[PDB]
Amino acid sequence: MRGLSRRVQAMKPDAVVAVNAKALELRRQGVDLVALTAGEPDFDTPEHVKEAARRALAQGKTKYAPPAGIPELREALAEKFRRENGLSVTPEETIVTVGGSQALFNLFQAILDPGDEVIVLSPYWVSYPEMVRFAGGVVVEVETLPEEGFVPDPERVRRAITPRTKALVVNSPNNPTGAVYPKEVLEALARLAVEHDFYLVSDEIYEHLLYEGEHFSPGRVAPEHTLTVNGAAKAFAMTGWRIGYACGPKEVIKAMASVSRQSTTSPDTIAQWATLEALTNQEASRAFVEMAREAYRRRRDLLLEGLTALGLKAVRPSGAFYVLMDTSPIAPDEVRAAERLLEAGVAVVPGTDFAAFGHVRLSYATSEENLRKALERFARVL
Amino acid sequence: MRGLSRRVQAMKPDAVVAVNAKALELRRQGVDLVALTAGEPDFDTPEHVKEAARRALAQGKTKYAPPAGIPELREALAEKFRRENGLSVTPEETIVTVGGSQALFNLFQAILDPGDEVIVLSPYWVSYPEMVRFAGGVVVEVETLPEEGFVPDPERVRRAITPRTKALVVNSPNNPTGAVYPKEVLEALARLAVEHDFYLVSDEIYEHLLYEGEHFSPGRVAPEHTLTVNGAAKAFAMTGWRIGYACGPKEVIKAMASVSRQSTTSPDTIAQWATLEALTNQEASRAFVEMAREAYRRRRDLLLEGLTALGLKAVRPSGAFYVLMDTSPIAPDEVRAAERLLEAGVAVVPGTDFAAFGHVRLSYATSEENLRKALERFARVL
Ligand SMILES: Cc1ncc(COP(=O)(O)O)c(CN[C@@H](Cc2c[nH]c3ccccc23)C(=O)O)c1O
Ligand SMILES: Cc1ncc(COP(=O)(O)O)c(CN[C@@H](Cc2c[nH]c3ccccc23)C(=O)O)c1O
Repeated sequence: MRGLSRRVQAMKPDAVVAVNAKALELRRQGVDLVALTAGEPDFDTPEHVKEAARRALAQGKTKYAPPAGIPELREALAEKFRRENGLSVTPEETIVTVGGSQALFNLFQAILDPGDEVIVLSPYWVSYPEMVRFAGGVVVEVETLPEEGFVPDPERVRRAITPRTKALVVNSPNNPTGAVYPKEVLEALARLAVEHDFYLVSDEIYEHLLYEGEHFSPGRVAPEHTLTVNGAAKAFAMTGWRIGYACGPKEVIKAMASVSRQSTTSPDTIAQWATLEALTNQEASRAFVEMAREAYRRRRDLLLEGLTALGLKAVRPSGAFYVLMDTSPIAPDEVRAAERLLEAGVAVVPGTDFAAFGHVRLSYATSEENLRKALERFARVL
Repeated sequence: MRGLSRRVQAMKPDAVVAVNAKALELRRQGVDLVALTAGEPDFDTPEHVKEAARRALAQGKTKYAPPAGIPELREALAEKFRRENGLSVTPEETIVTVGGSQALFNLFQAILDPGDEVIVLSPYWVSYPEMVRFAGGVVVEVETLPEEGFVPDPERVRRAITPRTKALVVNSPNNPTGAVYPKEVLEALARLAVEHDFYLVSDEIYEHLLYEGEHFSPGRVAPEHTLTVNGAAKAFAMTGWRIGYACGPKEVIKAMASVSRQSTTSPDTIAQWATLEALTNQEASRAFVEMAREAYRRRRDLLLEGLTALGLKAVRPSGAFYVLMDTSPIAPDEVRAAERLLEAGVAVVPGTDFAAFGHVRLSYATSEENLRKALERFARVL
């Protein structure tokens, strides 16, 4: 006959793509609002990366690359993972995907079989459930109270494990909470993964925007269970470039590569080479990051002081560039609250799809002047 | 527990990807062969496309693009479809995927539900079945005789339709045969699609590398059923860039866009703006194609002459850059035949996965002095 699939019909739109369009036609019509929806860093990607891309175009590095990505990058990848993380992977247990998304997607398609349960920790990033389910998974979620600073309690994460449980998904530095879990909790969870025998999917990516704490990887602890997902996007201001990467069990990272070969065929060649440089040129990249962090950090202190001065309540993030604000007095729920704020010319993303009810996700990853302006517009609404 | 899925385990490796690696350690050890495994044009991509890319880097066009691709490209896309094809789509009924592969993938994930049958005509391009099945489809295949020069006979394609039947997939100018189906057969096939009610998936792509015939699109005929898939790769020597596109029913084109948002998030920004230029700068592109065409046409004739002279049998392609050679006198089957040829230092791809048994796929998309040598090496094998 004709008609769409159950899976596609069944899937929810987007918390953030929504607020974006509904800016532009408010913003497209005179009304200038301030937009704190941001997932991307205001900074432009580094000149040596841009450079390297140019070098590739020139050399004619424009043909089909391997499904798992170019050797040079995989090789350089297995190295960042050791140097920076203590993971001890070889280039065969490394893969470069079309962004950290394609990694998370191709992962769940390789493990997840229908009815398999994936434990997920709320407040959580919008897409985990969508993609768990798209594969035929079953989201089994565990809350993380704000009083206990949004860091998982091992004991209860334990009492969510069932014989159908196939994966646990931990993300530190946290989006949308900004929390950064201590070593011995990643230690703890990594252990339940080994104990009950199921993968542990760690979405590291925000590792470098770390203001206060120490970033621990569980793949140091449970290497034959852990799947460590990272990407170029957030650290190197390379979101539009579309490059992410991962490492773990040789076998699953080839199930992944074969989905990749039939879905995208292989990431855009130019960008691979461009990434190779951000990775191999320590000294240059070491500085961009260094500049970006302290940068976001001052905005992080700006938002929070003005926010707290205003009366609004929020959890001081230690990493990433998000802040879940308590819309409690600005409205009675997080949706009418959201509109009230769009009315004060400031686009926020409702905590609804993150299971962060009665909260809205602020983003200081934009300008110093938008946090000053957005904080002024909040001020009047109150 | 732990282990891979029944979908990933179940998939077969790659016919072409195999021959490639197995060159390189034969190649990568003294032995130079002649590799007619080629899917890519030996020409490098046009300089105005390269420059447009540079122009984007410069302009800092490096942030997240929308899931369906940038507006400018969508609008420019909808035009190429009208102008060059007669399909009257609006940019909303247009989408830019991460290659023609991702389009074909995201498509079947949007229509195809488990047990749904997809008619596919053999000889056929390796990946169609692979990805019909990955989604939960059921390949139902129809043979096309070489005596009838590999063009489908609508009547028998008719008697393969069952109430399970959800899509038909035609690709002219054909994948490994090189055939280009007549106006009234695409007309015929497009008709059944409407009559019996089921989508028609047209994999046009090779439209521009046509030597003798006229490229007809069925979306002219059955616009509410057809899903027209094309891409930058083959025409503009842009394989490595990773960019493809499609058009059709506004509904399945955003079911598609919705998968895209969670699989790739969106194609590589730089390559979008690079493509926009190839699409809008007519005069420049109009010439590269013109050059490439006649180029491939001559190699197409060199190969055919020398092959015909040598005694070997083959079907005179009218489009694309493949030729399905009859390994009949080179060995008793198409796989031992394949090896006897790697012996004479010439890598071919066995017709086995294309359901082109007793045939082997040569590809004149390489040099005029590779056809010369490869033809020489065939000669010696006798
Ligand atoms: C925790 C997390 N994991 C992965 C990704 C995607 O990484 P990839 O390497 O695939 O690109 C993210 C990404 N992004 C944002 C999205 C977002 C928020 N506001 C936006 C405005 C415009 C465009 C995109 C926006 C997010 O965190 O919501 C994250 O965070
Ligand atoms: C008929 C047809 N449709 C789609 C594609 C894929 O196009 P996309 O825009 O996704 O890149 C193919 C093209 N080419 C090849 C497959 C092939 C050979 N060697 C390759 C290396 C890398 C990627 C793809 C390769 C083929 O016929 O062998 C086809 O043909």
